[PDB]
Amino acid sequence: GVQVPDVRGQSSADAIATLQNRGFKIRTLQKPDSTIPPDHVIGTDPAANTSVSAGDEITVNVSTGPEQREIPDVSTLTYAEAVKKLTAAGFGRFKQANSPSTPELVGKVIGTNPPANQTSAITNVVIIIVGSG
Repeated sequence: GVQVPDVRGQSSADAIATLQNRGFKIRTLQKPDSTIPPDHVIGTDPAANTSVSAGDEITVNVSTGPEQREIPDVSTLTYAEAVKKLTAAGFGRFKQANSPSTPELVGKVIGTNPPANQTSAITNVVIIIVGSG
């Protein structure tokens, strides 16, 4: 068998060249990772140092950086509802802000920071802006 080289950390291009030089076929998967930078390799399947048949396909897990999610719209909800919905989307760190609104939005969410539909790391604090006035 041919040993799968350990390409964790290598750029996707460099890792793929290394694997190709050993005769492997390649498929890539793009996955979040908290410690390998974007476009660098997390690991392979089959894993580094495994012995496999010459020419076998190796799956190369390529980092897209830390996990990110799209911020859901939570406008006109209560703060409590907004926290539940943001939590369901993967976020967990929240702060409240006040900003002037029309009477019927007073006490309701008028937006977030980062704003709705923006992609954000799930480690980021999401400010939930509530109408005041």
